[PDB]
Amino acid sequence: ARVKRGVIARARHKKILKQAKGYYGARSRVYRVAFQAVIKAGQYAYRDRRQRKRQFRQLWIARINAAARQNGISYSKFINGLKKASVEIDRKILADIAVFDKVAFTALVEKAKAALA
Amino acid sequence: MYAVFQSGGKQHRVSEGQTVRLEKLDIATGETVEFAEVLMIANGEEVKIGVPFVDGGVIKAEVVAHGRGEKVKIVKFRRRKHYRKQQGHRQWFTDVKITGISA
Amino acid sequence: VTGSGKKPWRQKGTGRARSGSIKSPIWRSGGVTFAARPQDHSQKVNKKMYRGALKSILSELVRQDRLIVVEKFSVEAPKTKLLAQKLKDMALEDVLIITGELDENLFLAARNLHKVDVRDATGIDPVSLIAFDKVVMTADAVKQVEEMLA
Amino acid sequence: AVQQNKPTRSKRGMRRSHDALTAVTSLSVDKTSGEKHLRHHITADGYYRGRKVIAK
Amino acid sequence: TSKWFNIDNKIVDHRP
Amino acid sequence: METIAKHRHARSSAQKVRLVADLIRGKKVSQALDILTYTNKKAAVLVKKVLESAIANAEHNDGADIDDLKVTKIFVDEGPSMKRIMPRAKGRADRILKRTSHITVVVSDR
Amino acid sequence: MRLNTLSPAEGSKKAGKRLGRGIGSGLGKTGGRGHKGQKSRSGGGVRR
Amino acid sequence: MKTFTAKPETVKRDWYVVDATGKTLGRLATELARRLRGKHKAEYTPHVDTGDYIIVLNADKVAVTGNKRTDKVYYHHTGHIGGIKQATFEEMIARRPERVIEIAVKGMLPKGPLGRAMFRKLKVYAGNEHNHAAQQPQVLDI
RNA sequence: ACCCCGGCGAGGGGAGUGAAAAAGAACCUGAAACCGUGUACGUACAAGCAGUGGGAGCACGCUUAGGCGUGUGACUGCGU
RNA sequence: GGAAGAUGUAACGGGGCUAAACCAUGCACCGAAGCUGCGGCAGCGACGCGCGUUGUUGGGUAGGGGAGCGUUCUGUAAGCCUGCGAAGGUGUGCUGUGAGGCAUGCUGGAGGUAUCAGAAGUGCGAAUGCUGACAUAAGUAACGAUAAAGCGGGUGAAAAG
Ligand SMILES: N[C@@H](Cc1c[nH]c2ccccc12)C(=O)O
Ligand SMILES: [Mg+2]
Ligand SMILES: [Mg+2]
Ligand SMILES: [Mg+2]
Ligand SMILES: [Mg+2]
Ligand SMILES: [Mg+2]
Ligand SMILES: [Mg+2]
Ligand SMILES: [Mg+2]
Ligand SMILES: [Mg+2]
Ligand SMILES: [Mg+2]
Ligand SMILES: [Mg+2]
Ligand SMILES: [Mg+2]
Ligand SMILES: [Mg+2]
Ligand SMILES: [Mg+2]
Ligand SMILES: [Mg+2]
Ligand SMILES: [Mg+2]
Ligand SMILES: [Mg+2]
Ligand SMILES: [Mg+2]
Ligand SMILES: [Mg+2]
Ligand SMILES: [Mg+2]
Ligand SMILES: [Mg+2]
Ligand SMILES: [Mg+2]
Ligand SMILES: [Mg+2]
Ligand SMILES: [Mg+2]
Ligand SMILES: [Mg+2]
Ligand SMILES: [Mg+2]
Ligand SMILES: [Mg+2]
Ligand SMILES: [Mg+2]
Ligand SMILES: [Mg+2]
Ligand SMILES: [Mg+2]
Ligand SMILES: [Mg+2]
Ligand SMILES: [Mg+2]
Ligand SMILES: [Mg+2]
Ligand SMILES: [Mg+2]
Ligand SMILES: [Mg+2]
Ligand SMILES: [Mg+2]
Ligand SMILES: [Mg+2]
Ligand SMILES: [Mg+2]
Ligand SMILES: [Mg+2]
Repeated sequence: ARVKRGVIARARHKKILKQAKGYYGARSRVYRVAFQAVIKAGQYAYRDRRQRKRQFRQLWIARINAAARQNGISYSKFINGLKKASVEIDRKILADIAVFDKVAFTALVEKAKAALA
Repeated sequence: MYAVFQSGGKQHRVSEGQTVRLEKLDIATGETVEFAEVLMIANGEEVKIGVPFVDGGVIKAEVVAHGRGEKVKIVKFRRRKHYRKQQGHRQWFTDVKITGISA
Repeated sequence: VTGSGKKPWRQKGTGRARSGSIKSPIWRSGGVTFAARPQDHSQKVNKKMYRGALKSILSELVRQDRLIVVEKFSVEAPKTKLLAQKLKDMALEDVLIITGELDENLFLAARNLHKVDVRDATGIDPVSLIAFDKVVMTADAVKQVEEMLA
Repeated sequence: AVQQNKPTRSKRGMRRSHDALTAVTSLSVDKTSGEKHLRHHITADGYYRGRKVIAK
Repeated sequence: TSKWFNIDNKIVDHRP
Repeated sequence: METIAKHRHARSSAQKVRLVADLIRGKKVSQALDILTYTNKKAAVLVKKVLESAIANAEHNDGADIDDLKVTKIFVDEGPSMKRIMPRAKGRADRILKRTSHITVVVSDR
Repeated sequence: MRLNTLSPAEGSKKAGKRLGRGIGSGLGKTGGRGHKGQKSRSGGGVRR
Repeated sequence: MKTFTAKPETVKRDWYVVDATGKTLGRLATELARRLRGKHKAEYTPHVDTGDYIIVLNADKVAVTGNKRTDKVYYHHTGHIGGIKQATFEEMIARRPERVIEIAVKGMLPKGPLGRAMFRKLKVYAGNEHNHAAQQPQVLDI
């Protein structure tokens, strides 16, 4: 029996364009270019999940370095002192304390200095 | 007053009466959960930090929601090598109510 | 397809993709690639397999009580009203009748009902035996069905 | 010569941004007939500077 | 048909 | 109240009549009559006919007043195009799209 | 037991190969034929 | 919880002033780059300008070590063909030295609108007088 | 039908028929490319497969007055 | 030192460095999709009753094997949904590992179809693929002999013709 592909092809193309909504020009209008754009978007989403973890760790590390250098110690000596004082506290959380509650971060600084000493 | 603890492979900084995203815990949807490992408590110019855990510092929580997160689409694509791959994923979570931080 | 074997244009130079026939399946109004031919769709069934299938059908019919056996089954006049009233008295609606002797009276009576079918024992077949809900027997029909299934 | 790629609708709007018409700034009114006309042109009925320049 | 500078010989066969 | 006048299959090019429409969009009606009277385009003549059709249309069928009428929406859509053949050099032929357009004006008082 | 309750035996109804129907079916593009040569040509191959 | 980001309208930008008499050009430029980028503030974000405004005084009295006073050659190109131009360190200290400081700091800074904004925050003065006393700039010790 | 603009036009708007004229003869439905108008946001010191991760601001809906959702996307890491 | 190249420095990636270079020793730290932690899925094997315990595996082209989604038609079906609105078209929300599925707003005005089976003209982005429609260059080239026109009056809604 003969099958016509109109409904199914329409549904597939509409799905791909709806994923491709928001792109510039033919990447959101033309189906071929939109399909090439969506696949690259998925690849970028994968690779940028991994890079999101990397970049957020880097940002926290820079903030800890800045706060510790205001407090009078380098980042590396601060971490070495923290590990000698045997705390398993996250760099994300230390960055949060460094932004919001300065006094607790200072307290961690003299604890790190005491563990180094 | 706030406190940082560790659960689900993360560490979270919470306060009194707080709604908190943990991952799925093997517990009922309406029951109170006891957290014993607490990294640090800060209460406004008096702080108690553990090495690595605070002695006597514990957390009262209330599991209020179980759920599945937002769907993300994993796309793998080797170009000119005729390889295409699609998969979906939703991650489980618990919403909890941090109701007590007792040192 | 009605057409000609003339090449639509020369092989090289014109800048178009090459073609050799107006009837190519790529082309619009061209032929079908693997066009169907009139074929036979019947299948060979072994006699023992068919008989064993019939035995399984009648056995599960007896098991689930869709099989009703009467000693005699006939009508006096070819009246579909009389036939439908008799099956209403028996409380049966979608019925396969099989009879020992082909009675033209009840056959013409049952010709017009599309939920009631009538058959001879040599004419029974698996698709109707499964399709019709209540299937009824005459005793002579039971005897000849039993002997022909052996 | 000829294009290597199709230009865009954005490019088309870029090029056509300088192609729009400029209307007349303001008309002039006859001091006698009160009819609007071009500046330094006669009126449709045949007036200019409030004086009959042509017949009919 | 075909373009004259493709049917031609001096400029089509430029590198023989 | 909105009053609509359309000229369908207008024998002109959509781009040119859009140039004239963009000239006269948003202005008050009598002013738009002055621009359309003194703009030197066949497009201007066509859309002037359409605009006076709109004004008399509102005057007869709605009874709104000419002094407060305003052309609030003008837009041209492309109409169907008539296809022709233009014979060129060396046997080749080109296709001429004798483009039309649909001109629309919406006049209103408020 | 009706006409819509009769199922075949398990493994009696293996589905046939459909060559050249997308990436995911595993038989797309070349359709199990490789790259060029008489084996991949239409009607190709050698005699017995 | 989400990681904090500095808000570009709520970030506080202070005014620091630095005397450049006898300081090493490269190490001064690194320190100024850290301050302009905001790497010294605990509320650092890489995508928001969070640094400080810096005034540099006596840019003509920077010191370089070795033969750099005469051997360090600055090259640039005018865009026209054959238009390469050289200028050594001593002749641009003779001509206009705020460009020496600015070229150093612009080389240390990131590239793009944000790096251009941080360079805009940088102020360099050749003499020992600045017009920005109205901002109460406080002295920084390098 | 009739009325009105319009060249005693083309075309349109009213009226009326009709369940429907968003069935008016270019006539069932009416997709996409393509072309427009209106609104929200962004854009005139800014360099590249135009996305993706982060994210300011703006606008609109909000129903624990809490943040959420949608639209946009300054700036930024990676990205032929 | 020997040591010279052709668009532009241009033989640290740049800035710049007399260490921010090199050698020797040490303690730190950053650093990958590696490893660990937490959670989820699937395959394979052992251990007791399709289930549970445990270990391990899961980049992939050509290719081999396994399991599925969807479309048209036939039976189930003179059944079921449907003018209190079908197919189709356009949005939104939810759900699955995916092909997908379900609900509903608007348009639409008459068909559609569960389940389990059966047959294939069963899934398209590519073939300088075929056919139709619509863009691009672009309101650009050109308006087809350089024998040539100007004015007055008429018609008409409008006259260089
Ligand atoms: N060059 C000439 C002569 C020509 C006609 N057809 C050709 C084909 C090939 C080469 C030259 C020609 C022209 O174009 O009229
Ligand atoms: Mg059919
Ligand atoms: Mg669109
Ligand atoms: Mg990692
Ligand atoms: Mg045919
Ligand atoms: Mg036989
Ligand atoms: Mg000819
Ligand atoms: Mg393969
Ligand atoms: Mg081969
Ligand atoms: Mg080969
Ligand atoms: Mg090939
Ligand atoms: Mg062959
Ligand atoms: Mg020279
Ligand atoms: Mg960079
Ligand atoms: Mg008419
Ligand atoms: Mg229609
Ligand atoms: Mg109909
Ligand atoms: Mg449309
Ligand atoms: Mg600007
Ligand atoms: Mg500049
Ligand atoms: Mg550019
Ligand atoms: Mg890049
Ligand atoms: Mg040179
Ligand atoms: Mg380490
Ligand atoms: Mg791993
Ligand atoms: Mg694999
Ligand atoms: Mg059917
Ligand atoms: Mg159908
Ligand atoms: Mg096919
Ligand atoms: Mg196609
Ligand atoms: Mg392909
Ligand atoms: Mg064309
Ligand atoms: Mg012109
Ligand atoms: Mg051009
Ligand atoms: Mg030109
Ligand atoms: Mg010309
Ligand atoms: Mg001529
Ligand atoms: Mg004349
Ligand atoms: Mg003439």
